[PDB]
Amino acid sequence: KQVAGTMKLELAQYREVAAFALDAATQQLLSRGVRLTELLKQGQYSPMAIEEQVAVIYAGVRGYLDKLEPSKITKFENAFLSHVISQHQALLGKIRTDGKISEESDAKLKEIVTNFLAGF
Amino acid sequence: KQVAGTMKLELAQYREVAAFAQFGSDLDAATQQLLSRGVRLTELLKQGQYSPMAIEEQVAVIYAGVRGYLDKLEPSKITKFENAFLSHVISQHQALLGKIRTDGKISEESDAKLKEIVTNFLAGFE
Amino acid sequence: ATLKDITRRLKSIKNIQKITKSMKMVAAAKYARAERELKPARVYGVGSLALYEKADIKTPEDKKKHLIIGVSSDRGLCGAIHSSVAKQMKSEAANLAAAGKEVKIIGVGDKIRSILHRTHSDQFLVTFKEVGRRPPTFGDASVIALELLNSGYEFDEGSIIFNRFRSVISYKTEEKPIFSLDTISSAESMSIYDDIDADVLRNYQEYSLANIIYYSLKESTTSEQSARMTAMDNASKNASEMIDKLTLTFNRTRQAVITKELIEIISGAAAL
Amino acid sequence: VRSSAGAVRDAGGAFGKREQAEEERYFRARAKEQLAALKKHHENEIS
Amino acid sequence: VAYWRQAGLSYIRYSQICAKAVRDALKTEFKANAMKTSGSTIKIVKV
Amino acid sequence: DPAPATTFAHLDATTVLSRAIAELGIYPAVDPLDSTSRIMDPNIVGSEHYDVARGVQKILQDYKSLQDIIAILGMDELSEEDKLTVSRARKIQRFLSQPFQVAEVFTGHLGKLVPLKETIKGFQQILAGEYDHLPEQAFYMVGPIEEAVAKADKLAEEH
Amino acid sequence: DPAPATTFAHLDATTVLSRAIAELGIYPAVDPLDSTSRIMDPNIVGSEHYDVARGVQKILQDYKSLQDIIAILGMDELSEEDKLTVSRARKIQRFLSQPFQVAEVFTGHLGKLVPLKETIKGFQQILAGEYDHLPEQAFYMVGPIEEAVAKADKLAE
Amino acid sequence: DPAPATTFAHLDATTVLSRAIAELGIYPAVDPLDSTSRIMDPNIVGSEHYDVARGVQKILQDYKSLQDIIAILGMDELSEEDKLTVSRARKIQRFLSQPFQVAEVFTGHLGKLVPLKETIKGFQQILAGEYDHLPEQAFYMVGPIEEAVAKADKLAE
Amino acid sequence: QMSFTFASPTQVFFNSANVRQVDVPTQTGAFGILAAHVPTLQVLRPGLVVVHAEDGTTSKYFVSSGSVTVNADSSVQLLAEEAVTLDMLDLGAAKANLEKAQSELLGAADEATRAEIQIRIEANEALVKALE
Repeated sequence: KQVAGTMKLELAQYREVAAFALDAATQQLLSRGVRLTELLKQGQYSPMAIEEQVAVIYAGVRGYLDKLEPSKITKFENAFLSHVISQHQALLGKIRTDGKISEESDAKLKEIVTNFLAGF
Repeated sequence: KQVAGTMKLELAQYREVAAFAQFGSDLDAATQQLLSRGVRLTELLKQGQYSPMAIEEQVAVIYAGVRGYLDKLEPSKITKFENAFLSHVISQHQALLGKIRTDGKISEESDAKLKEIVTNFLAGFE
Repeated sequence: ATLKDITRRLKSIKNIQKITKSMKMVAAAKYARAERELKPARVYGVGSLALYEKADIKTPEDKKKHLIIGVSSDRGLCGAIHSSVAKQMKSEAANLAAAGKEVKIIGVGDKIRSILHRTHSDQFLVTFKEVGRRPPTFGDASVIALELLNSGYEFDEGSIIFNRFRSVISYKTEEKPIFSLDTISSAESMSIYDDIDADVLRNYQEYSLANIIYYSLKESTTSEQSARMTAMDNASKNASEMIDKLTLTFNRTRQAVITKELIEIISGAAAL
Repeated sequence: VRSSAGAVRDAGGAFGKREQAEEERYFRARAKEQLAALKKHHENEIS
Repeated sequence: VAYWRQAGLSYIRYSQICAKAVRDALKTEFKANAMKTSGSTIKIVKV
Repeated sequence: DPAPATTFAHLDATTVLSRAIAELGIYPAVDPLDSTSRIMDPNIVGSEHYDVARGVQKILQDYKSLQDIIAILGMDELSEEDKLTVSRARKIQRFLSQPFQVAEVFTGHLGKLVPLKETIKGFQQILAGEYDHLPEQAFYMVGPIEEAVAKADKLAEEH
Repeated sequence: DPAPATTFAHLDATTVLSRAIAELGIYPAVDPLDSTSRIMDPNIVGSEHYDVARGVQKILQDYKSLQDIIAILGMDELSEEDKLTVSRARKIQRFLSQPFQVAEVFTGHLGKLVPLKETIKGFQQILAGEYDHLPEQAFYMVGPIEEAVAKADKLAE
Repeated sequence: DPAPATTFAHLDATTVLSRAIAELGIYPAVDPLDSTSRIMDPNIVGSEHYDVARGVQKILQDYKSLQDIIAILGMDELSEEDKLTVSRARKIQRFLSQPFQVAEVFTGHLGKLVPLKETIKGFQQILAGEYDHLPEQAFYMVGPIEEAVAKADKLAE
Repeated sequence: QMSFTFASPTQVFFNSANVRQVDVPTQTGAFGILAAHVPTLQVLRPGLVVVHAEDGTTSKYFVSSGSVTVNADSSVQLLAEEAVTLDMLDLGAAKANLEKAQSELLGAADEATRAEIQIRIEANEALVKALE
């Protein structure tokens, strides 16, 4: 609920100014919209746990992926999970059990994403 | 008949160049005049509700409209002119209206009287 | 599609055709005015160029600093005007930088800037917009020349690319060399001209720069308006063909819908 | 069969979305400019 | 070297000033036509 | 359709909610040009209310007429007066949106009840030009006009 | 229609032949966007085959989206990325055309078979932009892509 | 629609009165170009009649095309082999109008029943250019061509 | 013989004409051009041009600025920036402008501003002198 709300607003704004393709503000708006769009894609018969979806969508919507190219986003997505699914099982268990991104959980998520982005 | 023939002709001319209305400027003088006259005439044909008009009133208003005596007024003001002007003739000049009504036509003397009335009222409106 | 899809599409295309006809008429009026104004400007600019073709000047072969100016406009819908101008501009810039030069670019009109903002994005000395809304004057050329001289990129050679207006249907892209006083002074031909210090000559160079900019502006606006008229004519013609096809489809669909509803009623009536 | 005003955006084809975006980008820019001016006026009128 | 060139100006500005000084002293009717075919409308975008 | 078409004749007031306006996010999606009322006469509501309503409807219809041109030219090529019509029309389009007390779950905002005089004042001012400097988004989902001013102030401060 | 619409649910692979495409001269007139298949799965065809097929479909869909504007406003009111998309999409449309042996009598051409690897490689090359200097009519009715290159060279003469 | 689609199968000709021509004061307001006939065939109406009709149709189409140029680029833009066609087409339009015997209370003239040979000769002469020196209004609402000559004499003298 | 060409940006007076004498005011002191004047290229100054037609007929146009090029083959290109015949000008207006410019002169925010202002004085003085 916390994360998808901001994602919904960002895609709603993006869809208005999408039919074309200047200024920094709207250029970054389009960038964020496209990043989220390529984030939402998925494969077949590989549903993701809700906490993993939250992690991916959080990384995408907190302006982290805005540096990456869009054609590469899928890579990140996949890779990111295969990292978090092994090293940071504890954080995902925390998010599932407590069912919210607490302040400490948010700070962790922040440091994990910041570290992973540079190392990739 | 006399006034409506000209009104209908001018409106027909205006309907085939109404597309340019948004542009308007950056076009010849003839189409400028057509647009102006058409807008004035359409603002003339506007009417209230449950406020019909006797034929003499209608002919007076359309006669004022179609002879250019409103080409100076701004369109937003026409619906006011039409109003105030009408009251004027309906109060000060009843003999001319009665002449037009009973006679049924606009005699040359009545045409001159309408010319003078329209010019005198328009000569001081604001 | 269904009948409502076809109806909405047909209405939209009819509106588009109306708008393109009106835009053709406006463009034609502006073209007539711009051609009328172009005659005197044609003679004036040709006279201002007179000198450089009367006393032939060969640009120095030991300098690297060059300027490319590209006259166009802000308005679109004018066909291959901005495209041709920017294409030749990048051709010249590539040739110069391959021969070893330090090229800059001045863009009179957004569309040139936009076409060249992906490549050559850093060579923009300065770009001007607000072109095309009203016919260009000598004020605009003076402003462009003034903001060129003030921006202290003392160039060693120049070129201006504009769309010379040939006929109502055709235009050509030109390149007119612009020289700096460093070249005019160091020319044997200029030895003859009398009372030619390096200050009157500098003022003359500034004025000739303004003159060539003005000439290019007038030619470019004339050709742009002609091209917009032609483009709007073609767009209206295409909208008319599409309207004909869609009207045929709409009639077929309307008849089919009538028949379908009627057959449904008949089947229900006979199935009691 | 006729045509009516505001039909290009009723179809919702390609011209409809193109027009919607052409409008939205322009008014986003103008909103940004007006917001900057509003902030400047705020600061200049604080005193 | 004119005085204005000692101030670092350029002959284009000199011509602008002289044009203003000559176009402001026309018969009142001529000023309406003189407003046309004069006066820039161009903008400059800082790069 | 025969059912709604027939139902139209049995009602005094109608408020034709429109999907083309709900897609834009204007909620309630009441179509201002396809809605009518019987009492909507100058002798029942008043001349100020009637004139404000008719001005709003006229400006929206003019906006619809302009949208066809903007699809070919672009906003950059409109007469500096037409851009004013478009700006007023968009401000009025947004200002008709309102947050309900029952739609808290969706929008998350808070419900507002706007007294009639405040609505008339808001639209009369928006038409008169007393707000042609505030951005459009300031008017989106707010009660009276002063709330739009406050929202614009907040937008500018966090600019 | 009820008959084809009902048949669609009884098939693994479809191949919607289209009259619009056949009027352009493309043959077989297969509509690349209506045609589908159950085995178009990266776990069955591969990752190069799947990626190439999806890239071709994406570019063709972008071209279809542009077509309505291209038809009226003309191909001049297009950004450079859009012009590149139009050119690539037309090259791909022509390249999907092939000369069958059973049509040797119709047209006098020579029938061609195109092994799967050659098809995938040719479309990879067209997609990457390796052949943006060729004329689009160099792909019209050819076997593998190298035949398209030979055709372009002959066109140069 | 099935009604006109079925009636048009039987028609052996067509006349198209147009509001756009009664405006010009031409009467009968028969659209010269939209009117059609099955027997407009050199084997039926004769080679001379067919050639005159085809020439008149071609010149009227030429004038229709030129009218766009006049409306846009202005009358000056014409050549001298096009201003001549404009003049000839205007004269032909005037000559195609006629005064009816049943409309003498609408035109003030006296109705004419022009035989066929008179019509063919009149239009042959106008097309040939034999009457390029006359004024256009000398052809308006007259019977045979000789009436146009007499009208020119009466209005010029 | 001369190939005169006197053309404002907006309107053109003489095109490839053949005149007799042309008295023009340039930055380096006014002077006159005849059939075979030595080639020059000067920059005009706010003055007036007197053209003597192929005979003894003379016409005066007030020029605000421009450039005069005298080429080897007796072709004169005299391009002004605002050449208006004298009859189109006003007298007292020039004096009013001159006096207002002088008044602003003392308000010299800096050197360049004064240069601008008393360029305006220069032009107005030329105007009054032409009309006086």
